Formats: sequence, C-alpha cells, structure tokens
Amino acid sequence: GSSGSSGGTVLVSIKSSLPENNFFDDALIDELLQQFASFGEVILIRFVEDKMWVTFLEGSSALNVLSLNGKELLNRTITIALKSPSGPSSG
Repeated sequence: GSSGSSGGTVLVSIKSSLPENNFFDDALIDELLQQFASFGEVILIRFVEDKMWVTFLEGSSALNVLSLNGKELLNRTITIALKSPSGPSSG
C-alpha cells in the first residue's frame, strides 16, 4: 500500500536452495521479460547484489505487474515487491 513514486523500479527475488543459485540466469530473466510484458513493457533491468530490480516504462505499469507477486516460474518461486521510500514523501 504505497501511492506516489516518480519512477518504476520493482524488486524481484527467486527462492532457491543453494546460495550460488540466487543469481538470475538467461532463462529466469528472458522468461520474466515476457511475463512482465503481459502488463508492462520492460525497458531497463538492474541486478542487485542478491536481489533483482526491474524498471518499467512508467510507475503505474509497475503497479500492474504486481500480479506476478509470488508467481512461480522455472521451478523457482519469484517474489515481487515495490521499492518503498525510506524517507518521507513530503519535504
């Protein structure tokens, strides 16, 4: 539950067993792209130390893709989550 955000960066993680598997491969990504297309047309993708961020054309689009929150793909449970603002919105 968060409204207001100038951007469109969403966090995406995959549930695995080994610590050297948390890394996203060509399949996990390639496949994801399409899945995200169903709602928003991905434009930029940023890989985090352990997490995986994904940018979208607009912020709203990143709100629709949330429908993939938890969706399991390639025998790998994916968990999507918006990037909550650490600091207050007002100024």
